[PDB]
Amino acid sequence: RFRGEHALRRYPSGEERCIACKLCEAVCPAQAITIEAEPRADGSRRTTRYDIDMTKCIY
Amino acid sequence: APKKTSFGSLKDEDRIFTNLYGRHDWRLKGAQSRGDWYKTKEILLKGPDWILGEVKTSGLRGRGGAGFPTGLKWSFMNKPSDGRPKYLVVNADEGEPGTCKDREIIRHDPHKLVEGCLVGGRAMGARAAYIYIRGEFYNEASNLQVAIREAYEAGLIGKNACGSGYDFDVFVVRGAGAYICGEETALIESIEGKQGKPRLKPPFPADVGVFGCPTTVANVETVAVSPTICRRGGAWFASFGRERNSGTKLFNISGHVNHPCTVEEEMSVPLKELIEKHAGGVIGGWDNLLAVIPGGSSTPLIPKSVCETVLMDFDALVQAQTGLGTAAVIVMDRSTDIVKAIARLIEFYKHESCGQCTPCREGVDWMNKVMARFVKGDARPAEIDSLWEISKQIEGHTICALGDGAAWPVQGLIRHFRPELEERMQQFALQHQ
Amino acid sequence: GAGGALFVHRDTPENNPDTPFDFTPENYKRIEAIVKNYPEGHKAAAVLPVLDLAQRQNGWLPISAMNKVAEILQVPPMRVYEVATFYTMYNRKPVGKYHIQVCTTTPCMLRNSDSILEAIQKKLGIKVGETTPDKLFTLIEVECLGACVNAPMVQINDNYYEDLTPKDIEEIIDELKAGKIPKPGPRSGRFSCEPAGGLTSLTEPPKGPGFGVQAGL
Amino acid sequence: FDNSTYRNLQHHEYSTYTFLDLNVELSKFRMPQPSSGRQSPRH
Amino acid sequence: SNLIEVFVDGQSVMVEPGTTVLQACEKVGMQIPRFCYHERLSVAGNCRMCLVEIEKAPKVVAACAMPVMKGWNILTNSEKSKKAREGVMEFLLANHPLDCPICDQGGECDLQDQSMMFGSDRSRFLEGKRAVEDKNIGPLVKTIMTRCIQCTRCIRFASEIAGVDDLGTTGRGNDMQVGTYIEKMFMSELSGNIIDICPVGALTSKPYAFTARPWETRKTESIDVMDAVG
Ligand SMILES: NC(=O)C1=CN([C@@H]2O[C@H](COP(=O)(O)OP(=O)(O)OC[C@H]3O[C@@H](n4cnc5c(N)ncnc54)[C@H](O)[C@@H]3O)[C@@H](O)[C@H]2O)C=CC1
Ligand SMILES: Cc1cc2nc3c(=O)[nH]c(=O)nc-3n(C[C@H](O)[C@H](O)[C@H](O)COP(=O)(O)O)c2cc1C
Ligand code: SF4
Ligand code: SF4
Ligand code: SF4
Ligand code: SF4
Ligand code: FES
Ligand code: FES
Ligand SMILES: [Mg+2]
Repeated sequence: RFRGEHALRRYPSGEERCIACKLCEAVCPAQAITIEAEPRADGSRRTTRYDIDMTKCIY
Repeated sequence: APKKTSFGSLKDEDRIFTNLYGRHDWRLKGAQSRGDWYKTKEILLKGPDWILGEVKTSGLRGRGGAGFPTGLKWSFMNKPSDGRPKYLVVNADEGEPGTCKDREIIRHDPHKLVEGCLVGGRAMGARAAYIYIRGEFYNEASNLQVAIREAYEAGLIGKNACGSGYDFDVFVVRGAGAYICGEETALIESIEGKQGKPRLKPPFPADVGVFGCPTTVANVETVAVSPTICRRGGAWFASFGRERNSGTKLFNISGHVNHPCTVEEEMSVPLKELIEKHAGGVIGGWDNLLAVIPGGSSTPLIPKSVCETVLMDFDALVQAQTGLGTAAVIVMDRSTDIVKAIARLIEFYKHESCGQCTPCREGVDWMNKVMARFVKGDARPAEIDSLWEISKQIEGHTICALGDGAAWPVQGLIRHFRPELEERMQQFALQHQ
Repeated sequence: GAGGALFVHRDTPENNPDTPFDFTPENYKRIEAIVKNYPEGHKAAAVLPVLDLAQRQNGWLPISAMNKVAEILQVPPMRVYEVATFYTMYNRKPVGKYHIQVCTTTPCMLRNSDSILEAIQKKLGIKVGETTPDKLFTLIEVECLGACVNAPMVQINDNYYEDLTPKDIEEIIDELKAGKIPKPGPRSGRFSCEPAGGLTSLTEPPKGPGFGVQAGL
Repeated sequence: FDNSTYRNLQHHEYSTYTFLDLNVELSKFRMPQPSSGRQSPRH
Repeated sequence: SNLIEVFVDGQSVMVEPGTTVLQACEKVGMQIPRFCYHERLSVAGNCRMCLVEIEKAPKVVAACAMPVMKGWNILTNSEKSKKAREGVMEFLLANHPLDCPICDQGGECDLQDQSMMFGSDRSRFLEGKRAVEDKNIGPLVKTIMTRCIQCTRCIRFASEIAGVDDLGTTGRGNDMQVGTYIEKMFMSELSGNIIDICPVGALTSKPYAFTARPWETRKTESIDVMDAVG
């Protein structure tokens, strides 16, 4: 259960799991997440910016 | 002696539909030989108030299934003119599984229907009658058209119908395969060239009906008996059956009987006497009876213990928690998969839902899937209660009564045959580990 | 089970707006008579018969037929599409010459309708959603057709064939494909909705005119 | 008077246009239809 | 006057004849749940979310289409009304897709909000859901019809407000779909408003897709300068 350095994960196929719902951005108590998204070239809903300020993050 | 306590043996002289089996000429001359179109001019000249009163005192209730008192319903249209034409719409959709009486009336006694249209339209002040017949009844529709052509040639209908100075037209309209178009508002929408989707009430058709004009929707059987009630007296009609359950009724006995048939009988006949006398009894004897759906698929079923003394009228069948409906008796003996039959009915309702409103459109398909899983035993007993609640969420919450009529058989099956469901569930459970 | 058919239209060489369809002049006279039945100012009320008339002339309902009906009755084509897709008697896909409908609802299910269905399937060699390669028979299941008293039964092109047995339906099928046309009705020596044997009611001759008329009228 | 025979045998020779032909024949007997005042609700 | 007296939860209200139960309820600040009713569209009565209990009446009535009678007492928060709302929301969510994270209607959904305020919190639906193919009606309106709840708001808007009769319903029962039945573009100078009237993500804005969430946005009230309508 240990909480340490953040990471973005993938599906087994190698496609990114993130779909830019921005739930993590809305729940972040420190406002440490910044997200920008747009339709990808194939139409997939994917982020273009995903930033985490680790000096704002309370882990 | 007055105040009869036994009902169910009426002789041929008191039967309204004297050509139910098509043994006599259904044409105009044959119908006149049977007493049709007799003193119609006098009945029209009596006036709409006299006809409405004669219908009222007859105690007649709607033969479409809901059993609404016909006199009040037809007097709802006794308002003065407001610039809009007034119309009579005769329901001939005949969509209930188990029901075949309207087809026999139309194909064998069409002049009774035409004269009923004329008399009812005069009573309501209607300008014309639209007969909405099922699209599958092509031969019946053409027979009705031939009868209407003969009535027009005769001068019975149309301008100066009979010789009373009243102009009345009778049109025939054919649907295209939709049971929901039996609903009065859905039927009205179907006539107007839209989808057969019911309207909300209010307004009632007596205020806003077909083409936005005052309209009354009546069953073919209800309309057909009107001239006989006017002629023979109406008080003669009330002499049959119990109080508030008066007259004669056409019954369709189908399913597990020796001789499935359409018959005419006194209203308050016991169910057992009806099945024994006319249908030849249950297949394999009365002890082989398992269940009966008394009034078509929309009515909850009853087991053999209830069928022993039940009377075949509205109030008695309400006391048995099933209702009279269309008086279509579907009989199932002990060799049938009753869960499968109820699932087939639910699948019928799933395929006949118009999909307009959320409770029907969703819950009926949900119950269909649940009953399909129940048939194989692929569920757990708790879901039974769940299914019950699902039906309770559909009943009373839809636009039209199709949701009610889809929930009712499920409720009847759960009420009377829960141990069968649990036995199937446990058999599937230990069969599949 | 499920619907199976689709409720969207995709263009196709055999079904597209340029597909040739038009009403025959006698069919135009029939359309005029149909339209005359309804009040002036309410012409959409004639979409149900006229569209059906098209299906009688053509055998099915292409998109061009729907467009023609909409143009004739001066209604939006979407309303005609809604009517065509709502009602199951309309064929938005070509069907065989003899369209066989088998009722499988509970009253007919009780009187061995599955035997009739499987007899038809094994006689024709096609399933419940297929047409014969010679395009003479299309078989489907339907809901209650209104003749439960005469179960089991099928409908073939505006005709009822009731009180069926597998031999009876096989005979009907093999007579139909020989170029003839079988007589409709029950195939059990009953020819009505009467009880199978005995005629328990209506045995007496019908009463004459004015038999029970009340006094004062 | 007889009951051994079936009298509804005319529907054995009905074609696909019988209903509409009957409607055309009946067209001459009908009263003039009422008018709503417009050609269509979209007018 | 011509006003008649009705009661909302026992409070007297004076309303003009022809006022519906919904308008009488909103005359005291009570907003009845709704999905298919729009005050600028014709009444539909199909969603059934607005069902409310009238005192001494066994049947609940559709508040969006039911004119108030004299002396009626509307019970907007009785057990019958709450149970009706829960059942209707259960039916609505039975076949709805689990699309909220990828749906642009995420924080702006009437379905979501009315599920949180009037529906239950669990699901007892143990079957498979239905799936509907998408329809292309142009570059402005993105269509994902699995999220459609068949309120027919778009159809009424097109037919009445826009004067375009291209939208409708095909099929019946559970497999009833809203569309054009043909590959047809829905071009109208007011075609984008169907995005706003649609309570769910079935109709969304294509240029706006995936770029923002409603809670991030700051709202500035301004005036349009693209014409002289202002
Ligand atoms: N014969 C058939 O093929 C079928 C028959 N049914 C039967 O239909 C029955 C339910 O039909 P519904 O029309 O929904 O019943 P309902 O109770 O709502 O009304 C039936 C008739 O009474 C009139 N009516 C009722 N209340 C009225 C009022 N307050 N003011 C004026 N008029 C009023 C209605 O206009 C209608 O014509 C079912 O019980 C079923 O047995 C159902 C399916 C098929
Ligand atoms: C789903 C549904 C289907 C119906 N189908 C029919 C039908 O086929 N024939 C019919 O007469 N009534 C049908 N009804 C009820 C009609 O409203 C009824 O015929 C009409 O009220 C006339 O009743 P009356 O005979 O009391 O005048 C149906 C009702 C519902 C809810
Ligand atoms: S935006 Fe955040 S919560 Fe949403 S999928 Fe991506 S990482 Fe998960
Ligand atoms: S209950 Fe079913 S058939 Fe009746 S209006 Fe609602 S969806 Fe249509
Ligand atoms: S429309 Fe609303 S409820 Fe449906 S998936 Fe989108 S956010 Fe969720
Ligand atoms: S697309 Fe939206 S507005 Fe149109 S019917 Fe579906 S849910 Fe209603
Ligand atoms: S159940 Fe087969 S005709 Fe009705
Ligand atoms: S808001 Fe009343 S039924 Fe939809
Ligand atoms: Mg939207």
